[PDB]
Amino acid sequence: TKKESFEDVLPSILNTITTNSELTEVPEVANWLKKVLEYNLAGGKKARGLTTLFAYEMLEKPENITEETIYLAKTLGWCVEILQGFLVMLDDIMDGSTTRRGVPCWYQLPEVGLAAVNDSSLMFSSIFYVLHAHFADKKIYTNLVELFNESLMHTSIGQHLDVTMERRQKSDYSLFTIERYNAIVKYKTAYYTYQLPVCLGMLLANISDPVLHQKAEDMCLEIGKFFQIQDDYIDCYGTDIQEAKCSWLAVMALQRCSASQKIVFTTCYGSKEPAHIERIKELYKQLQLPELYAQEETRMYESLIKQAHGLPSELSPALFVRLIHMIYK
Amino acid sequence: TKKESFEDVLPSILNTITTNSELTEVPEVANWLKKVLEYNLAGGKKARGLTTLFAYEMLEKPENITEETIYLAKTLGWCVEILQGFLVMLDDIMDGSTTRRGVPCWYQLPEVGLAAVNDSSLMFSSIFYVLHAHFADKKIYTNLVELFNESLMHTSIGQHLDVTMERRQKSDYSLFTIERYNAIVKYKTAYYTYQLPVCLGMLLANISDPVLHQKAEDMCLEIGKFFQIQDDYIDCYGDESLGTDIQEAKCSWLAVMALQRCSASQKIVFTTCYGSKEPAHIERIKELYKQLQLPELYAQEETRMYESLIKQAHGLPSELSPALFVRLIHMIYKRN
Repeated sequence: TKKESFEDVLPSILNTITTNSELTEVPEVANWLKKVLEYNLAGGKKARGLTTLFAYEMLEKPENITEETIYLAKTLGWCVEILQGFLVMLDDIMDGSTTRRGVPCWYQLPEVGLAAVNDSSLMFSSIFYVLHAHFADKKIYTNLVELFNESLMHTSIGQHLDVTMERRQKSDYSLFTIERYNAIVKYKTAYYTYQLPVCLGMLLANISDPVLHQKAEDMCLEIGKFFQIQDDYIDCYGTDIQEAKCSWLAVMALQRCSASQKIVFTTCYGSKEPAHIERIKELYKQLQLPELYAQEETRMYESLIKQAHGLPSELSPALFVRLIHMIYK
Repeated sequence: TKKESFEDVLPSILNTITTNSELTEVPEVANWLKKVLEYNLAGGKKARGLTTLFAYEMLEKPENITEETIYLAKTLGWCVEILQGFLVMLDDIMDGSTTRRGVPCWYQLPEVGLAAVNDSSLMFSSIFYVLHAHFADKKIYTNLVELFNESLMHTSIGQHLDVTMERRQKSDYSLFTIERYNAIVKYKTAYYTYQLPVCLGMLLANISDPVLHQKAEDMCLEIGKFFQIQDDYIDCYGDESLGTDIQEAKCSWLAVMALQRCSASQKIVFTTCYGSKEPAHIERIKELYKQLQLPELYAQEETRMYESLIKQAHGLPSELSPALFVRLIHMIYKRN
């Protein structure tokens, strides 16, 4: 039901974007941009956007939830989805990707090409037109604008930490530390899937107390951690191993390795040979990482719920409970 | 000694990028940012910075020019060079370029590669860390941000017109039109070379009347339009000791003007040799420009345009400093 409710305000958004702007004197660009947005949003799960809606729907008082304020939540939600299109659009560029949701990447198309980097710039800036339309005069405006600039930085830091990981020398695993794994989930994943939508929700519902934003933050990051650890683990039991990714399993494995075992790791990780993969999966078993996951998942879940249940009523422990439950199973 | 005055404050700016923000927790990424800044800002004229500074110094009532505001201004200058270095680093990538300001382009480096797109985004985002540092508590702030965001739009429209004009049908120059040359320069150059640095000075010196804002906007584009026609001329008839327009198949003022003046036969001669590596071909074109009398035209139009501007400058109200604008038009009239 809600995913159709969300896709319904899109068309309007792309008209808001092709208007209150200098684009009236350059209608050609306006139509080239529209095409970038519709393509680079099209398809996919719409989750980060929905989560932005869902958050508001739960933190605002229902007497205060109106016809209009649902439209704004769908908007902010949409701003976040543009932010994603922006990121995935340059994950491809940097990661040599060739397709995405069936169709080829936006940069693979012949008429587009490496132009794309400029198309990236255009999408992002669009966020700030929409913000100006529906929020120029409101009191939260600055915060919204700040919060979106802030976002581009977090995800850039995270992008950097990821490319810097994939540079390396194949056989050097000195950055495969839980310290650095946590920073990768913090900066690239967590923020714009959980913090950003939540935080964006709070502000529509005029929740501003600093120490409430801090408690919401802490919660989202604990959460994304919990998300990632699952995702990583499910990948093993996917291709995480043969691509030499910094999974929770790579990191833990290296903590527990004897020096001999550490060599089996460096040698066989990052390889397509079934014999090699099998070796890593075996060494994982030896190291009792499955044993360790099942304990950690439980503790993390339990302490995450208990964190929600203790939260001020302003933050809808309800909200944060569901978020956690959604990732459970 | 204004350029030395400007370059002096770079270190303090870069420190402020690291410090107050999140980059405390990830030091690896703070240092990598310094490296992307120091390399992508290096060398150059430092021109837009200097204008931003100059425009402030000229606009403000001198009683209020403190040691602090001189800094504040330079800062906004540098946010502009940051915007520049960004744009160029992408304008290389998209236009398969290899070197710029004497050195290898950032993306052509060994370790970097196509990561440069990310490095770009980090670069741009630094502006907002600087803005928060020195202006968080000030009326204007909101406006500096908004403005710096528009800046990316305005520019990347500019970039789009240039990379979309020079990307399809190599023998087809039907888009080499004055109407479209001018759109290109308005958004990509005029904006961030004059329109911006001034609009930044105007803010720093609490000038607010939207009519006043307008007249400066117009002024700046007429200066930008002019600025760029010069560069386009010099890149063909430059003294080498003091350019690749013809080879890169640029929409230069000269090419646009050539194509108004061509016969059908002279048009067929243009499509043959424009955008050619050979010096055999680069000579046909410059000799054509000689037949179509573009040198004499330029020499006339340069004089007219100057005189037109100089007047428009004096016709500004004093609150916009005719002085300022008169000077910028001078700094450029006669170049090499």
